[PDB]
Amino acid sequence: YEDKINVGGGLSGDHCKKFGGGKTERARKAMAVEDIISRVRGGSSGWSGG
Amino acid sequence: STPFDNEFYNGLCNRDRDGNTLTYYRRPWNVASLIYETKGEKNFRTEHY
Repeated sequence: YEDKINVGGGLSGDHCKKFGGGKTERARKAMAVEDIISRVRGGSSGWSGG
Repeated sequence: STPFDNEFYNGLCNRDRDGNTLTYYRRPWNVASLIYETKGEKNFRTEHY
């Protein structure tokens, strides 16, 4: 403002923020157990055993 | 090995008429009986993780 005495003044501020976050987690587990046992009382020592 | 005599026999021969081929074996008096069971088998297994 000025009146004919002058007084001067001026201000201008600017602020800005930019935040970011990201997370990723992946798990994969597999377990398999297979057992096959055959008891044969056929009567063959070697050939029956095979 | 054997801790006792396994050849001596008491009296009348006890026949052991069995086996793959045609042959006659003896069974000693020290042994009660000797069978010829020709059993045979196998086993298998698998594990994974």
